Amino acid sequence: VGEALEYVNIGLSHFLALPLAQRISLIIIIPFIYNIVWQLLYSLRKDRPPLVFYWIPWVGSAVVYGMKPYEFFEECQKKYGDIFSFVLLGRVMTVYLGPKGHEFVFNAKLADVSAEAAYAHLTTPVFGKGVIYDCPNSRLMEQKKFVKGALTKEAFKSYVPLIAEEVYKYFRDSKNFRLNERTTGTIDVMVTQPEMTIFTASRSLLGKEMRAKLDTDFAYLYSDLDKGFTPINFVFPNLPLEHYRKRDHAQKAISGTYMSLIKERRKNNDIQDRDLIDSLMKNSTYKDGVKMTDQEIANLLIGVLMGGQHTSAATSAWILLHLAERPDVQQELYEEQMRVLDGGKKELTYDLLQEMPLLNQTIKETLRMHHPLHSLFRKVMKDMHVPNTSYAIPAGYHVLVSPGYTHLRDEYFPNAHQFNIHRWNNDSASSYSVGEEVDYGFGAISKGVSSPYLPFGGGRHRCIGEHFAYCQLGVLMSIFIRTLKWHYPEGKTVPPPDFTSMVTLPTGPAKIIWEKRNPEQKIGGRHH
Ligand code: HEM
Ligand SMILES: O=c1c2cc(F)ccc2nc(-n2cncn2)n1-c1ccc(Cl)cc1Cl
Repeated sequence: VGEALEYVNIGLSHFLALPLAQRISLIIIIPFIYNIVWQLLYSLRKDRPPLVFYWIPWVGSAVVYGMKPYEFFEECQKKYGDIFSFVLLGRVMTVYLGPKGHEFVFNAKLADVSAEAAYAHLTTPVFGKGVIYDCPNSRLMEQKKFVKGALTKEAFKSYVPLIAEEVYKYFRDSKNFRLNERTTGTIDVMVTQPEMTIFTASRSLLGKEMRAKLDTDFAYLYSDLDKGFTPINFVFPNLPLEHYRKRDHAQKAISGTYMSLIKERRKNNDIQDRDLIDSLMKNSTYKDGVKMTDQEIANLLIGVLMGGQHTSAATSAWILLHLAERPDVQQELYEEQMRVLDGGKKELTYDLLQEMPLLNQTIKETLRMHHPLHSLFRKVMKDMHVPNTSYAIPAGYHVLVSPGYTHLRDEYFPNAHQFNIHRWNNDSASSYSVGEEVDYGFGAISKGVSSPYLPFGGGRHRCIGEHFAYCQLGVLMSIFIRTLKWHYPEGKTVPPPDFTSMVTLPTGPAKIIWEKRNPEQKIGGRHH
């Protein structure tokens, strides 16, 4: 054998003397083969959930996942059931589909999984520091407690006329509408809905100063910060290219603006309750006694607005697109508007919004068929055992939960692919805890997360903007419905979703034709 141990040696030297043709050829075929072999070996573990097969190492199933994630999920579900892992741009994602999925990931022990470990690389470049996913979970919990303290029923009662004012101003002044000079037109909902979202959100959460700056060049900074919030930040987070530093410019620029306004409200004492900025100023002292720096506060503002911008605008687009081919639902929604607002002689209020169940059902149903975030991740911190199986999810893996996939399942939603607001009759609540509650720092929320309809997640990371979004979407749709009818151009229909972005947007252009319900109606106020 010693004459073979000489030969491993010899053979080794001859490898180092291959032409660079075969050397490069080998540095690609050696890893390709080991990859394929490791998988076959992997499939013989019985404490591991089935791993989706793939050819290209590191990249894994990222193509099909990234492009059509629900269909990926469905085919995986058919060959392996509800638990399966797949590889994604260097990471291993264990997907648990269905309500026990929600349970296993949303109700995971703090010690078992990390949300900030998963998200901070995407969000921190964008929002700034010391906030959201750039702090310990405990801090997050109190930050949510803060924000949510400006998301009160009385807050909502002041925001509603402000939001309405913005919609009306938008109809009057935007080149997309100009209702005072045109009775009909075509809009890209993907153009209109983002401006409407930022305008209304800005004016209400950030106040009238901050809204006004959007009428200037300053608005482009929101657009710059916007582009840095993209999945590419997951694999290539900081690359010395130009989109990355207009991003960082904007983060600095916008944050500075808030601090400018923050500090000068304190150097006066223009501290009321008008907006979230007032609120966070009066209310951002942690339980251990620390106060949020002005910088942190501002970064928390950026985060809050960013999160409500994309989800809400997408939902707003989808509502318009689904209704554009359902003049019966527009008709139904309009009658409810007339009955609740007494033919329009009542002014819209947060209270009156709550008495529009069909309106809220449309929001509800849209959020069902078009959940904004098709995937939520965690990273596993301790080996997790999955009941009732032999599976251990080893630390360093990622768990992926996808309530939006469950939303589109016939098992839990009869005719799941049919837009039907009436599947929610006598049931228009944004959401409700259907049993016992629990509190993590920002208020009592559902303890069980087994509801097959989970648009806002659950557990410690559960959303806190649900009521803001229904408020915004409510006022928005109330006014669209009372002002306009709208339909598709010839042979157009509901676009299919673009899953590749951070949010599941419709595939643009998604155009609708509007026409005034009342051609001779003039929106008041003044423009130049
Ligand atoms: C249609 C609108 C929205 C939908 C469908 C939605 C959905 C969600 C979901 C699924 C989560 C949980 C994320 C996870 O567990 O990994 C979440 C979290 C959160 N959302 Fe929303 N959201 C919406 C709007 C908003 C708005 C308007 C705001 C703020 C004004 C907001 C702020 C937040 C915050 C602060 C969290 C906490 C995240 C954490 O603790 O990790 N969201 N949202
Ligand atoms: O970062 C994320 C986020 C990151 C992901 F990788 C996936 C989904 C996400 N979903 C949300 N949102 C949930 N509601 C609104 N946005 N946020 C997020 C969470 C909290 C805040 Cl303040 C802002 C954002 Cl964008």
